[PDB]
Amino acid sequence: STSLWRSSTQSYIYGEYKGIHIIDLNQTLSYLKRAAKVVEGVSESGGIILFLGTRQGQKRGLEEAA
Amino acid sequence: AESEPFGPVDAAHVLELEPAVETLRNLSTVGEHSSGHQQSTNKNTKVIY
Amino acid sequence: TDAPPVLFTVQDTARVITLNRPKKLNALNAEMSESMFKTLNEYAKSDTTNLVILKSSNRPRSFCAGGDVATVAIFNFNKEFAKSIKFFTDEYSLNFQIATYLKPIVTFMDGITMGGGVGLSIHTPFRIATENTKWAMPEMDIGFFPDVGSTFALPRIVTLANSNSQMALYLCLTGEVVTGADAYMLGLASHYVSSENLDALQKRLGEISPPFNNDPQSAYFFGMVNESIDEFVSPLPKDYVFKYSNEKLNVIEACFNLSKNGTIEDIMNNLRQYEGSAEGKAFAQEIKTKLLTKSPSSLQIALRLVQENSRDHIESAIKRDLYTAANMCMNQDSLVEFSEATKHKLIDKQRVPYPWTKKEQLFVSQLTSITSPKPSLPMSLLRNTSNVTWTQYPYHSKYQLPTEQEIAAYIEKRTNDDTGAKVTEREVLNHFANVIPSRRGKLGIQSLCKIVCERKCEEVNDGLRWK
Amino acid sequence: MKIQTNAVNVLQRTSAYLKSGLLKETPAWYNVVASIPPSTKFTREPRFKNPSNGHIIGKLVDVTEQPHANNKGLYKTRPNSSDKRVGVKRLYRPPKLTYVEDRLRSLFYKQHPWELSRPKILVENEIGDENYDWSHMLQIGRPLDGESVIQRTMYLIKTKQYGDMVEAYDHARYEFYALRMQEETEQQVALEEAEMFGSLFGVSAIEHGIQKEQEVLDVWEKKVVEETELMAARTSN
Amino acid sequence: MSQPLLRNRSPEESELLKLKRNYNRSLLNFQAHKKKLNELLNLYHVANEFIVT
Amino acid sequence: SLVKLANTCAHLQNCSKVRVALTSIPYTKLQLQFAYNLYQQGFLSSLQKGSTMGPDKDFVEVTPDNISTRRLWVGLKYRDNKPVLSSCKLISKPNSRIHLPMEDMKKLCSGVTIRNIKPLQPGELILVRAHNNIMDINEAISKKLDGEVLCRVK
Amino acid sequence: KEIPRYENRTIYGDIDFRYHGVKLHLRSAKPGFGLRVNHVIFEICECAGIKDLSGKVYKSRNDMNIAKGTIEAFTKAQKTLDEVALGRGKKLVDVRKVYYSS
Amino acid sequence: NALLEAIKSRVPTIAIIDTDSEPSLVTYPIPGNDDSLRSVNFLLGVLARAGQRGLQNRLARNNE
Amino acid sequence: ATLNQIKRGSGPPRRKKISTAPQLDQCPQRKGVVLRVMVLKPKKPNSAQRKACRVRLTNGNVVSAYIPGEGHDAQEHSIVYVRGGRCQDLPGVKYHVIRGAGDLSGVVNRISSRSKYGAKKPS
RNA sequence: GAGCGUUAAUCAUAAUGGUUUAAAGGAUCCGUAGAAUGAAUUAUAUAUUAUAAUUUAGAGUUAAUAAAAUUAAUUAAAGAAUU
RNA sequence: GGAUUAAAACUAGAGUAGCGAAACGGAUUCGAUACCCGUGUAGUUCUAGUAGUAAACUAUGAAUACAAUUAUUUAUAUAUAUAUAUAUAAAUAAUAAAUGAAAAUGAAAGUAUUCCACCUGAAGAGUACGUUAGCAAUAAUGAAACUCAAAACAAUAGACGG
RNA sequence: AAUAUGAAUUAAUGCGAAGUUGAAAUACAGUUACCGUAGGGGAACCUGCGGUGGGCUUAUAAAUAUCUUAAAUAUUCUUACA
Ligand SMILES: [K+]
Ligand SMILES: [K+]
Ligand SMILES: [K+]
Ligand SMILES: [K+]
Ligand SMILES: [K+]
Ligand SMILES: [K+]
Ligand SMILES: [K+]
Ligand SMILES: [Mg+2]
Ligand SMILES: [Mg+2]
Ligand SMILES: [Mg+2]
Ligand SMILES: [Mg+2]
Ligand SMILES: [Mg+2]
Ligand SMILES: [Mg+2]
Ligand SMILES: [Mg+2]
Ligand SMILES: [Mg+2]
Ligand SMILES: [Mg+2]
Ligand SMILES: [Mg+2]
Ligand SMILES: [Mg+2]
Ligand SMILES: [Mg+2]
Ligand SMILES: [Mg+2]
Ligand SMILES: [Mg+2]
Ligand SMILES: [Mg+2]
Ligand SMILES: [Mg+2]
Ligand SMILES: [Mg+2]
Ligand SMILES: [Mg+2]
Ligand SMILES: [Mg+2]
Ligand SMILES: [Mg+2]
Ligand SMILES: [Mg+2]
Ligand SMILES: [Mg+2]
Ligand SMILES: [Mg+2]
Ligand SMILES: [Mg+2]
Repeated sequence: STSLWRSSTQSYIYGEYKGIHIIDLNQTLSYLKRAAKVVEGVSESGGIILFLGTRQGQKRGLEEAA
Repeated sequence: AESEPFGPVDAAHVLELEPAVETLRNLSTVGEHSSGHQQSTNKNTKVIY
Repeated sequence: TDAPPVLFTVQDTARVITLNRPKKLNALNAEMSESMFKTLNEYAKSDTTNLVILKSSNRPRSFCAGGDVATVAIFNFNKEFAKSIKFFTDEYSLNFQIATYLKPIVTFMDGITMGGGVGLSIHTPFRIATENTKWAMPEMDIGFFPDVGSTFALPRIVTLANSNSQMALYLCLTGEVVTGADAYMLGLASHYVSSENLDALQKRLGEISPPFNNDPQSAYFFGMVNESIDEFVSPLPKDYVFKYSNEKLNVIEACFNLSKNGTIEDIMNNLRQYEGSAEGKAFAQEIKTKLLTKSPSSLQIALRLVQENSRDHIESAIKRDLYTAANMCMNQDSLVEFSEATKHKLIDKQRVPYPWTKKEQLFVSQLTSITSPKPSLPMSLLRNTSNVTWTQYPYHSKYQLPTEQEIAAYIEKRTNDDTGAKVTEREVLNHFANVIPSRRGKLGIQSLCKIVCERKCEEVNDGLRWK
Repeated sequence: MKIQTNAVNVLQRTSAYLKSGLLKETPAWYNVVASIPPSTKFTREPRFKNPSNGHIIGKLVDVTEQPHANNKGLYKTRPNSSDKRVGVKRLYRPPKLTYVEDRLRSLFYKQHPWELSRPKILVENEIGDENYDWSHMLQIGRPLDGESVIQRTMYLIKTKQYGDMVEAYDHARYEFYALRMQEETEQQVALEEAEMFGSLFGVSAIEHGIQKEQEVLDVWEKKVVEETELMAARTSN
Repeated sequence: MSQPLLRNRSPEESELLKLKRNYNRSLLNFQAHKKKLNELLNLYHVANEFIVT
Repeated sequence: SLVKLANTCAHLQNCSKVRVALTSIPYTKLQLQFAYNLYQQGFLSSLQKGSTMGPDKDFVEVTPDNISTRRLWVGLKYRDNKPVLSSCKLISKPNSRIHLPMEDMKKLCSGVTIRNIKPLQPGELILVRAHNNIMDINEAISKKLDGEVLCRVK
Repeated sequence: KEIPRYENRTIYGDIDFRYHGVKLHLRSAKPGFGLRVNHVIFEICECAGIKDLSGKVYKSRNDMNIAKGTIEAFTKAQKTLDEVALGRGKKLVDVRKVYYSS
Repeated sequence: NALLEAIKSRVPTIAIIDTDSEPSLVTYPIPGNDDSLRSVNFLLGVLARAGQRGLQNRLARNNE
Repeated sequence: ATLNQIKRGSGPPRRKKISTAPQLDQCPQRKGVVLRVMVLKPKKPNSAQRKACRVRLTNGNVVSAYIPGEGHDAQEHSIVYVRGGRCQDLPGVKYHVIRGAGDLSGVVNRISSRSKYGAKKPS
């Protein structure tokens, strides 16, 4: 909701629609690719990768990712 | 400027001093048996005996 | 008081060079070339500049519609040959500086990139294309030759049907325009990035810096630049289909396969005696029509240069282009029609092709003279901060789509391994998409590998053979 | 919250540990992070265009661009108070995305309230696979609903077959009525034809409602009786 | 940087500006004058209901 | 106006703290010269003329008709999670103006506190106004000019 | 933590840092100048490897808050010449060092 | 808590950053909806497969 | 304060020690005559019989001077020399008499710090 | 150290200050002096100032349109209750 | 410098129900010059003046430029598929940053600029003396000596609370 | 007339010990404290009038909730299907 906006995210926002802020997916894709390359690098280097998520329903995804 | 050359001679001008290499050369001509030893510019004071 | 022809700006540790001649489609004159050549030497000495970005302020209309040859034509008509030779010494010297530049240069080919524009991008390992890219070398219609080191680049970077410079000769002799994704798949563009994403990419390029005690000239930093661009690449359009079908790729590979002493007539014979599919036969007639509306002298000169600058080092290939350009503006033997054709098309707007008069077949000696330095006219390329030469680009291969010769090498090696295993198309795709570090996940890499295996390899049992 | 520095500089703090010797062994992530630098600017960025309607943000119309008189009959000869206030904030406020289709959608469901009762699935399948030719209303892959009408209306106005949006909207509405009538008949007839060949059904929709109402009306009977007995005793007081 | 910071109005531009500004002031005066007369007319129509004798 | 310049110096500090990429300042000759020096010295990414609503995309001649609505738009730079332009303060203040001869400017650039002005620090820019032109103190010393020490930027 | 040091002997320029009630004014010094500062700052400089420094503490002289303020000042109030050069796209030359160079 | 411990321990972190979340607290933010299991599992799946490819490339170089 | 208020006088107060022996008139010591020898009680938490003396200085000022050392031979009309220095626990005694000067003899049998008690060096 | 101590004195030792709550905002506003401070462009001069011309962003004047019925002073009334 | 300035107080003339310093009584109490009760004078009211003092407080002088959000009202304007929607200001509330001894402040107690008032340990003391003003009570101005190494604020943990 | 000195005479105040008469203040301090002002009283203090919070923001519910294929179908799924 735009009422809950943390203005430090301003540069990621594409706009507001139906009372919520729309995230810019063009930036999400670029950030996602960079983050993915980091995971691949650490995995290929033998590092320990921990997946943390404590919202209900996330366990199945978290367990398979690990 | 990022690509401007600045060397010892330029630094010497900024600090208003003779180049450091010149100082070394002038310090090597101080020995009594060294080359360049010269002292005559002061022989210009009238003296009477 | 007037807007500078080229604008230079700082982007954090990146230095942005922007072509600023919108009314001329960013055409390159001696002033622009000289300014860029001088400013790049300074950036090479600087220790605060990590990379350079060559873009246009007119995107998506054009990046560079080509060198300003219309002005060079007026010089020839006025016998201002010194002015003309200055225009080519500046441009070719800038193309040589970009080719040998030790810091990453990233060209945004967001628009028409024809002629001089190709020289601004073809020599950089990071030449980014967009949906608006329109790569072409339309010199045969103006009576000139393929300049800006395109006779050294195209025969070494094209990906498909370029084993013997067949595709390179097709683009240089026909002046075909390639658009966006097709330029990326052919090897004309190292990367394919949507125009909308160029602003974000530029900002990221300015923010990245060599880590620890590595200079921006190290191979490590070049890898970083490649990865940064890849984060902004997006998947190709779903409907997109490569421009040239295997049958059309078979016509080019056969009809433009000459020997070390081939001639344009040999190509005309193949295009006139081609046999195969109906599409291939019809395609060969289209090429024959086009190649018969070009300058008979330019086609022969282009073939000569391609057969000469495809096995020589960069400096000798760029120098040979300066000699040819000077030996054409000053038409001592009335063997070319560069000046008259240039006025017919550019200075004067005429859709019809210039009626050609020099329709003879120049001898090997005549071609040698036109492409060799005259002992009376001393011309030399301006000195750059690198002053190095080499026969192979030091970075182009790592960061573009693989060529048909690199895929063949892996099939032959794998097929001749002690493992005694079978080479399978699936194994080929995996080896190029998920193995090589610099090519991991490269856009349209599996599609290209399948085009090569379907046209070059023979599938017997569970193995692949290089027909 | 303050812009944090220590999360994005892990590589630089780690390099100080390694150079000094406080950390003997390079971490596995160290090389990976060095090759992929984090973004550390965290700046607010201006915007000069609304992506939805293409409206330009940050443009001031000068008095020289308003030579003719206004709706009041007066010429503009000087900047007004609004023109003299700095508007930098508009460059940074996320633009409100608007669409003409939103106006038609509100109209359609105001004219056809019961179309709301047809359940809609908001879970997407794959937006990128939609290959629709809006020359016709029906499409393979999507239901016939209010959105079918809106997209048909946009195609008509885009192809310039109709000029006014109202005329294109009415044309699309009738195409929608025809398709809705053919489906209402296919279902009625299919039920009738099945019963004529010996199809049997346990519970009809009407029967389902009666059973549910009975369950509620039974609990209501008990409570009414209980609360009509507490009142009688409490009132006796 | 070379561009002049301000360009003074040409004498012609000042003439057209004065015409528009005089027109703006004159139109507002006229519109207020006509509004007052229209209120005086609507008061005449009802003065037959008012008592002065 | 030195008051206007003080307002601009404080404004740039405020913008740096929140890390806005683009901001506007009053459109005057002094402001333009001040901003241009910062741009050439690498403190500002961009410098564009514009209006109250934003930078102009195409040239818009400035006249008395629109002078009241003109603004200068400057782009701030941030690298490695730090603002490049962290502080901006006046030396010569409206209520106490400081004029120094070239000899005293050389002492200020040499580590000597002159008239309570702390000496020039590494990587700091001190601007001087001479005959209504703004230049770096080192440039004024090169031209043998005496002038008012206006401000220091770091 | 690592603290930037100019020539591994002093700080980059001068520092005016406020840590709670402590006003710290630290000035860089010439080689061979020594440590001429509050005794608390002296010990920190010794451990950190700062050899030349001048400074004065105003307002609160609470030892605890001087020590923490000093550490914070050495990290948050300093900028290396390299960091300034890269941020501004300019070359910064140490004139004294160039004067004694080849 | 976990993010602050990661900072203290110099552990690089990746996180999904929604419009109400502080970006600077993580090394590599991913702007995106963190409330939907579909959006989270889509982003997690992409990161997980990227890790898988890295693991497969490490096990492959050991074989050859 | 503003710049103009400083021009009008506003400024930091000056720090300079103030005189604690005003009756001496900025002299190292002054001669006097003992008016009456007295014994005073220290202020708490101290307990003792502190020997003091009222003295009329040659400038007419009458002061109370502490007699240091163990045992004294000071009487009324004895000529004494008074120096600065207060007796902390005795309020109002702001001066000291000098042992070994005038009619006040040095401390009898003093061995240490003799110069402070007018005791000559034993042979 | 042929001085040492002590007393009397001078300099230094924090304003690279403060005033909601610790010393410290004047009851309030109006306004004189201010050797206090203060817009824009251009041209001169002997130059951060002066002068001239020009400008409208501060500060004002008038009107139009809409809105509001408060605050002062004065006069004329009402109300419940109390004794 | 000028003007205005609660309550009490004073000058003159009216008014005086109720309330109510004082005074006189009744209670309470060991005592009760009090708290509670009675009778109740000045005063509280009006007119014409004097006086210029309050915890006269937001314990926070005025002006200007500027800086990240949300919520809620108000105002103006805009639009329409007419009742909402979109804008721009103001007010208030909660905050980011920043500031701060902290409590907290939050568009200032932030970032800056300009002008005024004021402060420089406690106590002595807002006293003494003088002066000015006032019918008067008083108001303004405003010290020094002596003495001491104290004195004060925010916050912390306790103890205690009819 | 001023300055200085002494001065009959007379005013204010500090510290020291040290009792006495009450219990005014700090908790709801047992009558909320304090500010201005007036009257009264052995003494602190008491009383009237207005003001302030540096005392009461210490602020915390009159409760009640709903229908579509429960599974041969969702729940399984490991780069597969398409
Ligand atoms: K304070
Ligand atoms: K009465
Ligand atoms: K109050
Ligand atoms: K004031
Ligand atoms: K009391
Ligand atoms: K009182
Ligand atoms: K009272
Ligand atoms: Mg969320
Ligand atoms: Mg002793
Ligand atoms: Mg001696
Ligand atoms: Mg001092
Ligand atoms: Mg203040
Ligand atoms: Mg006040
Ligand atoms: Mg006060
Ligand atoms: Mg106005
Ligand atoms: Mg009376
Ligand atoms: Mg009574
Ligand atoms: Mg009065
Ligand atoms: Mg009083
Ligand atoms: Mg007062
Ligand atoms: Mg009040
Ligand atoms: Mg005012
Ligand atoms: Mg008084
Ligand atoms: Mg307290
Ligand atoms: Mg009592
Ligand atoms: Mg009590
Ligand atoms: Mg009490
Ligand atoms: Mg009484
Ligand atoms: Mg009271
Ligand atoms: Mg209390
Ligand atoms: Mg309270």
